[PDB]
Amino acid sequence: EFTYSYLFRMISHEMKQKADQKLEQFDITNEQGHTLGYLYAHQQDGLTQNDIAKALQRTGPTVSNLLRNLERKKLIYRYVDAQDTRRKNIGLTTSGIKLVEAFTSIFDEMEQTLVSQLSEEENEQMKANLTKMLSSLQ
Amino acid sequence: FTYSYLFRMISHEMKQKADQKLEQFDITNEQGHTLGYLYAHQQDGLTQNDIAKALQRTGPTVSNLLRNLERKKLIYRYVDAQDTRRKNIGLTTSGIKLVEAFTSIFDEMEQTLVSQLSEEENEQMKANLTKMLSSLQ
Repeated sequence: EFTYSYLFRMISHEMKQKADQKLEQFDITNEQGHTLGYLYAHQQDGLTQNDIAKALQRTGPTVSNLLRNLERKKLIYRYVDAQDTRRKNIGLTTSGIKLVEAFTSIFDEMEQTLVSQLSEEENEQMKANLTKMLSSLQ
Repeated sequence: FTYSYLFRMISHEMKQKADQKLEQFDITNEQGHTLGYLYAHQQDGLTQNDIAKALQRTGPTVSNLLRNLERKKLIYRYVDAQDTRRKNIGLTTSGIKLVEAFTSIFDEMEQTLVSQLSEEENEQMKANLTKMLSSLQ
């Protein structure tokens, strides 16, 4: 009960739960919310289908379907850099951007309720330790 | 670097490593954690509702999970004598041996985590972590 195994699986369960409840209104799933967000935030980088797979820690076929779903809703688009052409870069369409800007608040609200329990430099030290722990599990 | 990322991700690495190694026992990650709680907190008696609160999986679901484990003969269920409304859960010897068999997966993991923070930092961390879990609930 005081185990990190317990702690961690619950702090994320409770988190997944609250996000799904809210995203029901956008017709997107937890994973897709996170995918769109990643595309919104770190998009200009040129990330491909593999890059999202790495970022989501999801099996190629999983993430392949996920992207294929969003593309069906035309919320993302495939684009290719001019000289580098066997790469296929993923980007947000104008509707996807509107969507991200609408739920994004869900996450930010949550993030805040989290960081608001610890002190100013108590959050810096905490994040440093999670990154270290998450690194241990690699 | 966002918490949500980290908490999501950490949990992910954990379910995945668990799921791989538990495949050989014909149980799921959730059932694994349940048997653990029963095994762990067993000198005391654990109720169907305590399991429900523990996961905290939906009402029908927990009864459904339990019925499976009991069909697997890993647990017995019976109805408290004082209070007709809660029912009690108990590990079978089969169940006890099974947990003892798989616990090594979860421990090896739980350990390499405490490993990462110096013993003073660990206590501090379980405290902050509990504080955070309190808010989301």
